[PDB]
Amino acid sequence: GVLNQVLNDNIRNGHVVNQLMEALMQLSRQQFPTMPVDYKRSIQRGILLLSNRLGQLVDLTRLLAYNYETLMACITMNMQHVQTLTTEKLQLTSVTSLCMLIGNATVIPSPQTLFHYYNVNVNFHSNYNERINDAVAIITAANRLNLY
Amino acid sequence: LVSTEAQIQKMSQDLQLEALTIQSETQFLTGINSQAANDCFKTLIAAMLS
Amino acid sequence: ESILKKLEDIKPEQVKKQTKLFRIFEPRQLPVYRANGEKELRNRWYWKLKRDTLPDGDYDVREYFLNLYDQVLTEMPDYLLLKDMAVENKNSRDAGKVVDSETAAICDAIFQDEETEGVVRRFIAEMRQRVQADRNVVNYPSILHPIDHAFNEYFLQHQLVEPLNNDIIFNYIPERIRNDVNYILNMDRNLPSTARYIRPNLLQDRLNLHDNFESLWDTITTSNYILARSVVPDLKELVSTEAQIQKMSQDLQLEALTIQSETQFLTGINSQAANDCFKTLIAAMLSQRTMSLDFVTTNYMSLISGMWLLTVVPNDMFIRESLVACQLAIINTIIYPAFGMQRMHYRNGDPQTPFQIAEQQIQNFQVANWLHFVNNNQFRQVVIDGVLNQVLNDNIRNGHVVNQLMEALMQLSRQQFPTMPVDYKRSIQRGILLLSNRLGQLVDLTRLLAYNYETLMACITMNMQHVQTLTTEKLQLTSVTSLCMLIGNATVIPSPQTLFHYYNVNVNFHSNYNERINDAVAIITAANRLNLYQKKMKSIVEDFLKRLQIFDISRVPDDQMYRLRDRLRLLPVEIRRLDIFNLILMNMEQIERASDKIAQGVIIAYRDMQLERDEMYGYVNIARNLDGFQQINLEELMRTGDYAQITNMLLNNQPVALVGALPFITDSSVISLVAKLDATVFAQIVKLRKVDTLKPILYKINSDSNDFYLVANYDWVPTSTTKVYKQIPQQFDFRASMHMLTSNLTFTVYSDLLAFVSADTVEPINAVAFDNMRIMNEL
Amino acid sequence: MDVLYSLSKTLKDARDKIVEGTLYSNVSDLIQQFNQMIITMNGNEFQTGGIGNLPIRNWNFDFGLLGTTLLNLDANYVETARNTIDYFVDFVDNVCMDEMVRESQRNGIAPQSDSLRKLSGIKFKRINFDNSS
Repeated sequence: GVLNQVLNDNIRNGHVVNQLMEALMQLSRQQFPTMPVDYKRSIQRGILLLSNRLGQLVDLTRLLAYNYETLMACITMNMQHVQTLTTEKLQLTSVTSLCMLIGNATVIPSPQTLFHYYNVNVNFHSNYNERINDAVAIITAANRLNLY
Repeated sequence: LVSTEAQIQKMSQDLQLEALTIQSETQFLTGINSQAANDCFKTLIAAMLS
Repeated sequence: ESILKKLEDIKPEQVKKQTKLFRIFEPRQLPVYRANGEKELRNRWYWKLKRDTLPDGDYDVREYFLNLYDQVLTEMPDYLLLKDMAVENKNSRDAGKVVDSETAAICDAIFQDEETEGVVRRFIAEMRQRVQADRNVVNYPSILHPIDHAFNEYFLQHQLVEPLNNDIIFNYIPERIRNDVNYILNMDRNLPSTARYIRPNLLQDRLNLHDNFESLWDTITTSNYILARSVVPDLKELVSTEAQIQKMSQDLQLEALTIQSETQFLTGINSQAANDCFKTLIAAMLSQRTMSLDFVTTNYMSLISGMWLLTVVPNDMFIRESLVACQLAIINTIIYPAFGMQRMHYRNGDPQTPFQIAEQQIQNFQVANWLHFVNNNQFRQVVIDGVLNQVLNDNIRNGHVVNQLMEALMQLSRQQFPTMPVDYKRSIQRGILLLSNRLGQLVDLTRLLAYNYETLMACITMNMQHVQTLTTEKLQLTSVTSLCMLIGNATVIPSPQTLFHYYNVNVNFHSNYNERINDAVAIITAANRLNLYQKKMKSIVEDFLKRLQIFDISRVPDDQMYRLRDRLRLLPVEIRRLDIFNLILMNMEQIERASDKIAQGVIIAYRDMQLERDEMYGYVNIARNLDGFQQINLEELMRTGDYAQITNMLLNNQPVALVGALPFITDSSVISLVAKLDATVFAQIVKLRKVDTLKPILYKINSDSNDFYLVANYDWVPTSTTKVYKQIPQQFDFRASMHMLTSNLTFTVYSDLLAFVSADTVEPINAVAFDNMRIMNEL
Repeated sequence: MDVLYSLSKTLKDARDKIVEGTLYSNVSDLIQQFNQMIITMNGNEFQTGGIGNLPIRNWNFDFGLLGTTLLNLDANYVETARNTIDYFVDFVDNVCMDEMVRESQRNGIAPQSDSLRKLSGIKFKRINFDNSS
């Protein structure tokens, strides 16, 4: 009964990273016709820096997807996708840090962490509904009592 | 996580930034650390969840 | 330099010698019991693990067997002489010898024991060694467990030593050094037929580190470059720098009151720079390290020297940007102004080099032909004597390209320079004159460079891979000018001792590389076949890189190490290591079942089952097999942590067999068996949901039990509801355990074959090149 | 068939374009294709069979590459290229003859000679170039 925003199965198993690797491996073999050769070498070597971490990136994608699914199991209100007024600013340097520094240590939410997250979500949802009920009851009583 | 010093040295050696004429030589590898990686992980999963 | 110290400190290979027979088992005396449990007066000898230290848990057992594989690989010798292990057998009729001293101890213990049969004593009296001196063979009696015999026999029959003689020592020298007429080799010893040696493992790079391991390849190429620099000979009898500067000044007609480009022509002309240029060129070509060109565009002499350098050295040896800059300076300073062409507007990142565009655009045949040669001058990839090598063009080797370059330069000198002031043409002509006054010296220098390059290339054992490196070696064009201006007529070629040292260092590095590859591959393959899924293999690759001795593992990220792991995982295991692991895989189940610290499992049945009769236990609740019982894998249960099935089975009294390396309590009390304590040790599983604490009871009921009268006085066969999945020890049959180990009676093993070769050189004045002419021919 | 045609086409182009005095830029791509053919065929042993009165012929390829050093092709370059081209043309003609004299009722479109069957392997696909006939 809860709406959920779920990922493509290729993200969940991390297989699509291979395709990414494939693509950027091709970019490492490209000529860059008119590009100066030293800058071209630097770009291709950065592309290879990301490419050679294929296993680490597959592991990272699987870990991220698993953590997302496990924590999303604890969400009780519909996950409505709306473009918000303000955003969370994500530095691409932090993305580079995550890509280049992730190892092979699996970290999953603790069962107590999952229970606490679910409890907080349930408490917020229940309070939301109860306060809606209180507001609606008082408004309806005021209208039916002719409190203009 | 992978040692920040080792990965930073690897990236510097591969990119050869000092040999280029990039106006931002130091800024290239700034922000590459374990704290940034943890922040990225948290930000991505939290943004997708919320 | 520390890099040179690290690369030259690598010893060939630590030779392993066996001092005692590898043993996992030993005989041990145990009291035996009758079918009714009464102790017999006679004891019995049984095979028991020498070091019974097997752990709890199947995964831990597989880890133990990986560690045992490492131990066996450590103990496996390169060669073995059994007379070293031979000791006196005091009970031998002929006063013979046996191997090892452990066998002698077993023989003494068996012979002195009063319970030993007389036939066994007769057999011990017949145990002696047989020497066949004609065949250089000796056989020794040894007492070994079948697994121990298998391991020791494999060691004996798979030694690494081969016969050594003068022909082998001579052929150890590279074929090209022997074919060279400039070196005379000699020996003063006849190696005996009993001489031995161990071949280096010169397999080519199985990891292809030249492909996609750019940092590791940069380190390897830097080490090779430093070693090549160390071995490149020093130029002798160079033209005096002062006299050459005086002559250049006279030729240039320097004027005090005028600012002239020709002054800069004298910049950086000294013998140190010439020697540095010679070393840099030869070492960079040998190690295939990319070079970087450093020059000042205002020095036109640097540009002419660069013309010579680009003529002789293939242009892929230089980083593209530096080569492009040098070529553009040459085109826009010498060629186009000479021919009156508009200055080339060359774009950074152009697919074509400046010389290619100039070749398309220049109408003069000599200049255009030299440009075409420089454009298309490449190395040739040739496998010589089994090693990939980068071979120079034969015209470079004989020095005719110098003549082609001089034709181009003379054509340039004859041009009018229509759009330039006459003094500009004068400066270009003066630089060309400086270069062309030493035409014969330049031919000699080109031939000397090529000869030294190929002679030192004959000493390389690993494939010369032409791939641009991460970092470059800086080559100052003023040093090239110094080499061109100061080279004399003295021929310098690598010393035979220098060649042998270079070849030995290369062989040592190659052999260490291959041996460490073999070790890492064996460990990785064994771990995969032993199903060690919790083992992170970064440590193995880290040790591999550390033992290569030229990388700083602190600078190597984990991703690169795991890529190395993936590449190593695809390589086949070395034959000896693979067969040793096959033996261990075949016999690990038996070795584990021989342990007294762990049991293979526990059957929880809920019916009375009679205790088994075994002479070394009396009555014992042992299960030989798990037949007719549902099996719960304890390793899977511990990994997943889901105890629903085991909890339901234990609560419902459903017969089951918990399978996995388990510790057990040995209980000799008959009253404990009657009280059924063995069935009371499984409720903690339900209570705590843990099985690492499980410790089933193993009853050992015999006359040594305090309450054994109950067995004796009631014609009662003990029964239990729980059984311990365990094996009984194998009896020690002395006659069956005797094996004649055969080895060579004696031989001597030699390490450095080239120590037996004394080599000298012909007079350098008469040293010839591949074309049979002298390397240097100027007066 | 495509590989055999490409061999013949490369040989014809070499005969027509590798001539004394010609600019190397007139043959650069042709020389590259010819050297690719040399590399691909080197180390391979071929046999053209003895069906009918055709002699059994064995072919070994151990040729060096054609040079890339001359601005204009001279007589020596043309002579070396002629030697290599003559051997290759003899091989190709013998292969064509061995294929022409064979037929099959089951798969008549597929190669019948063993040489052409070997040339249909993937390792020879590199030889394949312009198919304009």
